[PDB]
Amino acid sequence: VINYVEKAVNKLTLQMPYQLFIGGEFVDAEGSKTYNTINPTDGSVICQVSLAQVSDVDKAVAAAKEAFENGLWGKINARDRGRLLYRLADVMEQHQEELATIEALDAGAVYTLALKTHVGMSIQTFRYFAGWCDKIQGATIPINQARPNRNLTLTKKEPVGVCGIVIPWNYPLMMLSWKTAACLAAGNTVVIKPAQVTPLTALKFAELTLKAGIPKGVVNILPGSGSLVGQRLSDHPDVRKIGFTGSTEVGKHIMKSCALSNVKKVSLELGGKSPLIIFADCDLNKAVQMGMSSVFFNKGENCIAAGRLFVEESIHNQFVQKVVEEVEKMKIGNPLERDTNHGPQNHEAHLRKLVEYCQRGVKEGATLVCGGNQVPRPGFFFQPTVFTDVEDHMYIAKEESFGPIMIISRFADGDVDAVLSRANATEFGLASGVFTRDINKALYVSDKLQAGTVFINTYNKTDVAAPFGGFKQSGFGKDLGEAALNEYLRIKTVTFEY
Amino acid sequence: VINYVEKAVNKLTLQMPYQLFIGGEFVDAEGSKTYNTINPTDGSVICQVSLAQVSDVDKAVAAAKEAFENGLWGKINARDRGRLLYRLADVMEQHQEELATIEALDAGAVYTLALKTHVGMSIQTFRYFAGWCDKIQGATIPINQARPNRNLTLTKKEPVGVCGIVIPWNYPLMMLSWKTAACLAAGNTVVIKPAQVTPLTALKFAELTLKAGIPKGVVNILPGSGSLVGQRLSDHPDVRKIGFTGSTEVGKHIMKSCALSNVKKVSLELGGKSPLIIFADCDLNKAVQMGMSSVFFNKGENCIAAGRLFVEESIHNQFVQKVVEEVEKMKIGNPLERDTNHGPQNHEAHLRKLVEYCQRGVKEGATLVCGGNQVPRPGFFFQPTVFTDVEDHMYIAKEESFGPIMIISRFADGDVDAVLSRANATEFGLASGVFTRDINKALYVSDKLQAGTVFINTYNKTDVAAPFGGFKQSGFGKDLGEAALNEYLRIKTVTFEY
Amino acid sequence: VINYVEKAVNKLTLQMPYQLFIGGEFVDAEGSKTYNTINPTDGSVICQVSLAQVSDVDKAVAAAKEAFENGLWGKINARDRGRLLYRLADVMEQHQEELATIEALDAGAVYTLALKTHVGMSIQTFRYFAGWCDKIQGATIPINQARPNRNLTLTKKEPVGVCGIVIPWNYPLMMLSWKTAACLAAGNTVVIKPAQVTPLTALKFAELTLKAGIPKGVVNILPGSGSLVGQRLSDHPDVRKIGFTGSTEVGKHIMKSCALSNVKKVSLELGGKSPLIIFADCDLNKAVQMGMSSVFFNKGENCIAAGRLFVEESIHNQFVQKVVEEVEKMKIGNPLERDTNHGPQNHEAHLRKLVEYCQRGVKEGATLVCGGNQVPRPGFFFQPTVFTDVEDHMYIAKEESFGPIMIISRFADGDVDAVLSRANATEFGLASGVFTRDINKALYVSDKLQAGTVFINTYNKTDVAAPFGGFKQSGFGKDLGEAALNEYLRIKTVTFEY
Amino acid sequence: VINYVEKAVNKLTLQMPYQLFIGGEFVDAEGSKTYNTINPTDGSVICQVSLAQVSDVDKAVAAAKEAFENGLWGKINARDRGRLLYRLADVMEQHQEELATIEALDAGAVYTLALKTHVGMSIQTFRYFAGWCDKIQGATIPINQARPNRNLTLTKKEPVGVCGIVIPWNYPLMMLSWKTAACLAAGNTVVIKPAQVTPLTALKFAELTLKAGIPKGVVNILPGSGSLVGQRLSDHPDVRKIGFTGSTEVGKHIMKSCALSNVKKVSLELGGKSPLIIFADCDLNKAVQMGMSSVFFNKGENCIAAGRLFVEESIHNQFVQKVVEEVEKMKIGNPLERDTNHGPQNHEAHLRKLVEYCQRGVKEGATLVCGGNQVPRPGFFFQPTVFTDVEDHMYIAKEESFGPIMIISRFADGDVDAVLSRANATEFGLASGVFTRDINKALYVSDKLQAGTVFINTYNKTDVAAPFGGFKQSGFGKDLGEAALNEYLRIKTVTFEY
Repeated sequence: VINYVEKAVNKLTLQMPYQLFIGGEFVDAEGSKTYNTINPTDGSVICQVSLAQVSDVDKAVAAAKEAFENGLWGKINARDRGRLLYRLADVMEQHQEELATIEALDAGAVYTLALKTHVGMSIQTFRYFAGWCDKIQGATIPINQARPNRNLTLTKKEPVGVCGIVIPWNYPLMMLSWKTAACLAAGNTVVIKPAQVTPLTALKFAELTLKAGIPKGVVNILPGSGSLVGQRLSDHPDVRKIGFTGSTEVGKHIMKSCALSNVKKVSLELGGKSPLIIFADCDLNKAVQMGMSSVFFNKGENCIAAGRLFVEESIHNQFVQKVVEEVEKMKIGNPLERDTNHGPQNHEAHLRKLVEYCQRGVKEGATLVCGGNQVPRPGFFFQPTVFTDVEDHMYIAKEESFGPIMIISRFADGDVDAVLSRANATEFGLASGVFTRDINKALYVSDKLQAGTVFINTYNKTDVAAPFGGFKQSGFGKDLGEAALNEYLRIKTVTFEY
Repeated sequence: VINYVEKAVNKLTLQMPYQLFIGGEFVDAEGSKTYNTINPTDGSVICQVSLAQVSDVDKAVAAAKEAFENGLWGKINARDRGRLLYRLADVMEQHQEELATIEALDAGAVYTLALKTHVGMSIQTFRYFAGWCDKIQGATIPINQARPNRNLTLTKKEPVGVCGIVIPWNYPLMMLSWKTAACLAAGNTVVIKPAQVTPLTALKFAELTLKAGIPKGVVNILPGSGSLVGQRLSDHPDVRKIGFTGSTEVGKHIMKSCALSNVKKVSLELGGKSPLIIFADCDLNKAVQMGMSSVFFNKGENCIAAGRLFVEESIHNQFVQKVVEEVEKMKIGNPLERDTNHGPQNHEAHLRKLVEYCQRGVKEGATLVCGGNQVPRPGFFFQPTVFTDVEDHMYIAKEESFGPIMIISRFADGDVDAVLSRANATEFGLASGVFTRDINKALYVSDKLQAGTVFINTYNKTDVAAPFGGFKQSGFGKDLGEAALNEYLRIKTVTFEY
Repeated sequence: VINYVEKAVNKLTLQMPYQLFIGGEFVDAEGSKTYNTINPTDGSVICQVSLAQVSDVDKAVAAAKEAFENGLWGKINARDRGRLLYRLADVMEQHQEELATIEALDAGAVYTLALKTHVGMSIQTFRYFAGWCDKIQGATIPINQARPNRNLTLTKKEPVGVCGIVIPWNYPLMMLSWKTAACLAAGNTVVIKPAQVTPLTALKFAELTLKAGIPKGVVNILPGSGSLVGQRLSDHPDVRKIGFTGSTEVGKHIMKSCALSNVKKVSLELGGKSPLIIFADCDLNKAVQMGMSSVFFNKGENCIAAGRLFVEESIHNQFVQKVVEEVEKMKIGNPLERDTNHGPQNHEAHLRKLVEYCQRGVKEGATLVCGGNQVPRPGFFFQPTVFTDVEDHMYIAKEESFGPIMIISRFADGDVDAVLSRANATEFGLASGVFTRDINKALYVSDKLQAGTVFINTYNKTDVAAPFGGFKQSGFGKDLGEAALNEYLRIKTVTFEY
Repeated sequence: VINYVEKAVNKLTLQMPYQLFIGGEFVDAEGSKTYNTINPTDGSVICQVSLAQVSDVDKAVAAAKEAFENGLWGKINARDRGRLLYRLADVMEQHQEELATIEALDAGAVYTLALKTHVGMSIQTFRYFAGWCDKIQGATIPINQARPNRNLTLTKKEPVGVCGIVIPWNYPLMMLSWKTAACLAAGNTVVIKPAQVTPLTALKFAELTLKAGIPKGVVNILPGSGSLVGQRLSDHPDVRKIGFTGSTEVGKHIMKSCALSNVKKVSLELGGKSPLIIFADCDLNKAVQMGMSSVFFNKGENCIAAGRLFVEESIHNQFVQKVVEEVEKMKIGNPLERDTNHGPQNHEAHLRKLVEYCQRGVKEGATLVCGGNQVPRPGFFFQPTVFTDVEDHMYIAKEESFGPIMIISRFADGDVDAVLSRANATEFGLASGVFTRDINKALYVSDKLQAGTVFINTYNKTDVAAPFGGFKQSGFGKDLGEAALNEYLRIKTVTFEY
């Protein structure tokens, strides 16, 4: 029997676990320490959540180690591992409205969006990777023969072992699902650190692993302080791989701790300042719709959000006019209300940063066209924002906002290489986009953009089958697609002489 | 005109460059600083070699950056990049005797072995990867369609950019070739740091890149201090990937430096304590020949050398007797002499470490069966050595010697899981081996060994098509095979809506 | 509402469709023509089944064409095609006892075996291939660039279109599932011809496609005459691929008809005379168990059944003695009885051939150790049979029996190449096996056997992930594994200049 | 010494073998039967060439069988097979002017084109496939385990054995090279049937295989009658695969003969009626240049030649005007004249067909804009021809000309699906093209075109890495790219229990 926080909302009765999840059971942290998780729609405390301590991290790693080395997970067929992951996806689907409601409460995700994306894509992710389990294959290799004898060389793809994964707060369940599904599909066991500010869907997910019959200890979840849990996971002698998505400075530290302990494998996704280049020969009304999506989707809390729009001189003014017309139609409100287009920001500290960000944009001389302020209502709502006259040297041309702030620069009619240079000036390299009807411009621009993803006449079109990861200081390693599996596998070469 | 050290030796005239190689030219280091490279056959100074300074590292990176961003290498077809690498292999082949002679002088490699292995495998490496250039392919991926519109998603494999590679002293040209060939085949440019004690074949190789028409700046070579050059490469903001083979502590530091600078990609190969398990049902005379080679090949200076032999009780004494008989037949001497089959150790400090290693072995209670001492002749020759009665807690059971020291433990007749546990009780995981005629034992043992390579009824059977790399604290990433390319490529996802 | 033949049997109420299945509905054949399907346990008529006419074949092809060109199947996402195929597998699982009972009645499959293998593997097949749908990927290829312009070349994997598949009678549902799952996973639509003698599980399967929500016309099933339906499918101008498993002479005709109509693609699996080589150093009791299985599994109605056993001289007599002891323990009986382990042969005409086969074996001088005759009881039961003193020139050493007839030859101690030559002296090449504890012999023999599958220390170990198909006159093309998909896809190369 | 026909021409002394090439030697056919090969520039007899008889075909197959089963080719490492194929490419390059001259003489190939394409691409082909030899890899597959036992399942890629390949007359050496390189790279041996009308570069190639050190019998070449040699190869019990490029009716027969003999594997490329769709938003002058090349390249003797041009209504008349202007500038003449743009047709009978083809086009109502006749001058020259007012029901809208005949239809301004329907209304499916600056049209059209290759804003852009083959009645199987290898390999599944 699990302890829950019960809540009647959205025509459901939510039952929310709030404790650490270690070895198939929900347990208090050492000293029964807790912290408050805050609802961004009104600033209220949702509930108290267990605050994982170093001893709890050790317990979680030990449970994952045992599950991997001696438990059922390490013994069953790849095909049967796949069956369990497909069952997990089914259980998630059965609980989809509840999960989407929890995400609306915990992260401010608009419910309709949380259903379709935060939860919907999570279910797709588990189903996709479940299909990979019995399709992960090694090789047989035609090596030179040690005549008069013969040789056979093969490779075996094997799991890496116990993994630690650190999940950001922008799409809590979805980002958890991306990493967890690939990790588990490859035969590993895992200790998951959800963001301090967004523990709840991870903990509901933990309960669903029980319902799906995932062996105890395969999944362990440790809400609490990022510095505490992330550091101990990265230092731990029994952890063999860390997957991290978060801030550049924390990621650098994570990688350093991986090095200095046991040279564990690491993948890093460290956000971006992603350019979207909009040419005068695009479909303009479509460019307005997709340009707005590129920035405002999920209240801008989106690692691949377009952090700069470069718009060709001849359509610039009309583009901005149309964006403003459409921004005015956005319905700001409670994420549980069906007419809501734009939900609150995730947490208060982030709201405060967005306010300071726009103050600085104005200070340094950009033109504030609309927004830039906290919406006058309870909770942590921020007005969709449009800046123009942004120059390359400006802070807002360089720094990632992680909010609903469209940052527009002009470029001269016909100036392809020049605008590419400005778009590529960043040390980030996560995503990018180009809008043009011209096939030659589209293909050339996609070649030249220094980013892990290039969108052409679309934006935010991720897919569980399409690898996602950054270049340069956005990190390395892929989530999603076949490529994600390689981060969670090791290759053993076996060479016979006969 | 290039400055050479000229030497008439081994029926040829050596012409050895001795300077830094930057942007297609041989140049003195800052301040014309140099150091002596020493011949391990007689302790003599071969010549003075340029000692790279920080400003020289920066010049080399700048040359590699320019070659990659603006030079011919980044413009030519993949097929034509292949042609240049195949031409390079041809040039190396035309100079095979010269290269093998330089390796014999600089590293103490027995000339006949250097010709077949150090040089022969290097030529195979370049030819193999040359063939990959126009066969590196991305994907087209069946993503969900944004109906009523359509989507196309593809991936492009692109070069990572400027790479830094740090090469160990065990097989100087060969380890250089492993990394450089995969790096260049993927379309990157490179700055190479050969071991301080073994610069000469790297510098001759550099000259050969001119003969082959590799564009200026694609290959840059910086002999000197490992701390200086390796540190600056790992710190440098324009370097995007480091490939490192060397000691665990240096490797950990390299990875830390990659993290704290610009989160550049890193691969590590950090040596091993590789177990070889010899069952009573093996072919015993063959086990003696292969077991000896597993330890003594290339005077033990071999990252995959068997660092422990576990020998089944019932054959142990006969195995040791046969080894001793064969060790006595070994011809120790000048590596240029055709009868020689055991060359000198690479450098004096390493010889002194081997002497101390065997002293510790004796002090802690292992039985010194034969060897253990410096051979009383000029140079740095060490006796092929056999220890028995080695227990798991012993220093020599845990520490990598990197010398010709066979370290034998018994295991009980019929035990399999017990000996596997002992074999796996290292934090290393580079290689391993098993000798048995029993198919069931062979397959089970290969499954259970926690190592990147498992040899069955052979040892030291590497092949340019077969990936090589470690698990656990031996590091991560592969050299050789198709898999090596992935360390030197990035994947760009391009997603269209139409 | 669907017309059923209802039967109370095996503690179930079977509801069996008996009509053609065209465009999502069960319909009578032209002129309401029918034929009788026969229960091999007692020779009784189970029911009348529709007898497809040429006009019915055309209707089925027209339905499949419309479903492919204009229906939902050609429009939905690959991932959603996968979902439908998973759902189909789930529906099959929900009906597993009913399907297995139908197969016992129609094919004489022992119920316990039909549940685990005939039906169980069919469910695995659909789940496996469902997982492939969104993981079928094309390439991006680094072609030479038409400078000063650029080129992009990609490939797109596309469905082939309307396929005809002809299914044998030995494992009716299972063989249907092998081909249908790969065909549908690749996005094609299909017209299925089940063997005239085994229509019933195919027709129940058709009903289950309705339950699973497979769009109308995607699956069409035409029971009746093989010559009529097979010929028209192979002749039809709108069919683009035929997949055929059956007799050599029928297969050759099918391929000829594919050629002379519209050069439609074809795959063929034409049976085997598969050798099993048993060495004196094998585990003898295990060799007896697996050698028994190799011949007697599914009453020998198994395309990969071992059609010759070569047994090393020194163990031959003991092997035969042990086989006879095990054969004597086999319980022959009604497939629905739980203690039955040998069911009746599939149909009367086959039983007659088996009788003639053993008459000829005796005529030509083989030693009949046991069996060789129809069991005195109603239905079409054949006594498990063992022949020894079989010489290479004999009919029974060359011709496939497809029945429970073990055909044993000796080979001299220490011969390996000699026995291989004899094992390879067939024009068939479907499967083979070797029993030995010697790793060197196992690997050498597996290299040298001229067969599409080689079993080592096992037999009959098929798996939905492991490709199955023959060499030489056994045909070409694979069922199962990733490889099977290639038979049902085409590759389009798209090359841009920009 | 080899017997040569010697000719002083093009600054060279050509030495042309003219005999059958069997088991490494040039030999007369049975009865010393010969036929004349004719120079299309002047109608003169070049020389007499051996006329292969059935006994000669059997001798060739026997030599290939011995070379495969017992000779060095089947024993050497894959890497060393690669080295030999690279060496062959080097030898071809050393003889490139001689080969191009022979092709000018025998096929009427314009010398400058023969150097760059006919010979140049042949050299690229051998170098490309040489690189594949040691990169052809099988798989290790995670099958369900027979607990408490374990299973290992792997695949081996193996050669198919003796192959027969039938080569067309349009690019004699190049088409030979496409097939032969992939065949040999996969480890097979081959009997090659060059077109009766174009034997000479095949026979010179045979001599070059001697110079390259290809083992005797690996390559055999049988000039003579296509019906005789092709029929016997397709019937032969020791041939395991036929690769055929040629006419539909002959291809159908070849496939029938493969079926009725030993169900040998077959690939077919049977020509095309390839549509090129030119939209008004294309770059018009470039469309004229590329549209002309799509038809007139290699005097139209090109299986992927655009056989219909659909030109959008608003640009049709200007397009036609520009084409006529450029056609008038084409230099028609001797292939050895360095300013020749348009050489003679391959042989007289083809010239006569082209004359009749154009008479039929005019008779049925198409408008002859220019050309349509033999050029009055010695040899077999045909005028570059342009037809307009071509309607979908016309013979010239359906039949492949294989000559320099541009066949133009208008399509309606702003229409896309209607023109696609018309372009797809052939039973051929080899190639296709689209010219448009609109990325959306380009991507949609490339999806919808029912052809094996789609060119976008280019034409005739084949590449040795890019697979080439048809759909529908154009055949099946690919030449070029990794995909070509699969036609020449078989897959063996090996499954162990341990």
